[PDB]
Amino acid sequence: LFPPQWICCDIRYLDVSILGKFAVVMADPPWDIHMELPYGTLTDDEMRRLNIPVLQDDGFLFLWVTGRAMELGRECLNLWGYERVDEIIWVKTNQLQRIIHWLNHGKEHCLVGVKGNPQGFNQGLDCDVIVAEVRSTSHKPDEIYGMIERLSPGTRKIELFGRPHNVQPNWITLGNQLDGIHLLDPDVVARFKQRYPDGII
Amino acid sequence: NDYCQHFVDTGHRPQNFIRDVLIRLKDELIAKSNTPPMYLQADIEAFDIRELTPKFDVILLEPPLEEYYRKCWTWDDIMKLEIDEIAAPRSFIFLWCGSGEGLDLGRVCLRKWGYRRCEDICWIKTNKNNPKTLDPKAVFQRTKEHCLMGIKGTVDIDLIITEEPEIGNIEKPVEIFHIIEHFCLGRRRLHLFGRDSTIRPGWLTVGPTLTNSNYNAETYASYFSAPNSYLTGCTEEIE
Ligand SMILES: O=C(NC[C@@]1(O)CCCN(c2cc(NCc3ccccc3)ncn2)C1)c1ccc(CN2CC3(CCC3)[C@@H]2C2CC2)cc1
Repeated sequence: LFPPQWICCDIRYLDVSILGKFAVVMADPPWDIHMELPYGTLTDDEMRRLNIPVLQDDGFLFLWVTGRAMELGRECLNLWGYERVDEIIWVKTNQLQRIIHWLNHGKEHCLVGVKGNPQGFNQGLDCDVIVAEVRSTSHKPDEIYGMIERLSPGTRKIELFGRPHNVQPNWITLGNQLDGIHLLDPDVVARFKQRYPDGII
Repeated sequence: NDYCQHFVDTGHRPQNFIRDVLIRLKDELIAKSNTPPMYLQADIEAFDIRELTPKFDVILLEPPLEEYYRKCWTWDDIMKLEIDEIAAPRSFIFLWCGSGEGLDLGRVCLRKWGYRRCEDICWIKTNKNNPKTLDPKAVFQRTKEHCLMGIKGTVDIDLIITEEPEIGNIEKPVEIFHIIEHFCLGRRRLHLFGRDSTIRPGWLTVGPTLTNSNYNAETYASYFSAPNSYLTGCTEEIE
C-alpha cells in the first residue's frame, strides 16, 4: 500500500517481524557518541541487538553515522549481515551554495550496506555525494529519498528512528515522535492485530 | 533545487555547484620552520622501515591502490607494513583509502598500527569539464576519495574540492599538505609512496619511483636535535 505509513513506538521494544521484508532499510540511530545527550541514546549493546536481520532478505541498508559510530556503525552493519559497499556523504550548504575536533565538519556520512543478492535495482544512476541545504537540527536531506527511489522504484522501504517530516509513500516510518499508528498494507494490518490485539507495545 | 536529480538529468555532479570551493603568517611561520626537503628512493616492500629514523610526528601514507589505475599495493600488502615501528608515541597518520574496501581495511590498518581515527577527510571531485565505469559492488557512482586521520598518544574543513584529474593521473590534491601542516603537529613529517613530483620542504619523502635520493639519517636527525626537538612547526626558529 504505496501511501505513507508509520508506527509510533520505541524501536527497542517493537516486534519488527510483523512488518515483512523490505528492499531498502534506512536508519538514523541515536548512537552513544560519548558526548552530552540532547536526546536518549541507545547503548552499543542495544544497537547491536536491534533485530535488523529480520527486515530484509535481499536489499540495501543506509546507516547514518558520526564520530565513533563511523566505526561502531561498521561493526553493526557487519553483525547484522551486511557488507559495506558504498558511503554517501552529504555536503552541507546554505541557500547561497556555500559550505557551512581537529577539523570543522562540512559533511555527514551514510554507510551503504548490501545483504543477499538484490536484483533489479538501478545501480550507478546517482553519485555518492549530496549537496543540499540544512533544515532543522538532526534533519537529513530529502535528496536521499529520491536517490533511493531511483535505485529501487516502487518497492517497500522502512525507516528506523524517523521523524514526522520523514513519512513518504512506499515507506513505513518507525519513530517515538510520530502520531499514533497509521497502517494501510493489509498484510501488515493483519499481523499487527494478531501480535498486538489491544494496540499496545 | 535537487542536485541529485540534476546529476541524473545532465551528468553534472552535485559538487559542481558548490561555490567558493588571515592565517597567512602561520603559513610563513610554517615555511620558516620547514626542514630542507629530504627524499629517498626505496622499494618499501623489500625495505626495512626501521632504517627511517628518528620516529615521526606525522606520517602521510599514499599506497598505490589498483583502483587508482582503471606495481599496485593491495590492502594485504599495506596492512603488513610495520608503521608502528617508526611512529612517535604521540603522532598522527593520514592514510589515503580510496573509495572502496579501503574505507574499511584502512580503518583496520589504523587500529593495527595503534591509532584511533579522529577525522575523515573527503576529497570531492568535480567534473565541470566533462559532464563512469563501476566497481562491481558499487551502488552509486564514486566521485570522492577518503583520507583518514589517525592519532596515537595523548581553520580547515574536512573537505577538499577539486576537478577530477585526467585519467591515469594518480596525484592527490596538494591541499592535503596544507591541512596537515596547519595542524602544527611537529616537524618530523614522512610521506611514504611519495614521488619526485610531491617532494616538499618540511617533509621526508620515501618511495619506489624517486629518481634521486639525498637522505642521510644522521643529517636528518640533526634538524631536530636540541634546542629544536619539540617545535610544532608553527613557531619561530630559536636564535
Ligand atoms: O535520537 C535522535 N532524535 C530523537 C528521536 O526521538 C527522534 C525521532 C525518532 N527516535 C526514536 C528513538 C527510540 N529510542 C531512543 C530512546 C533511548 C532512551 C530513552 C528514550 C528513547 N525509539 C524510536 N524512535 C529518536 C537523533 C539520532 C541521530 C541524529 C544525527 N543524525 C541526524 C543526522 C542525519 C543527518 C544528520 C545525524 C547522523 C549521524 C549522521 C540526531 C538525533
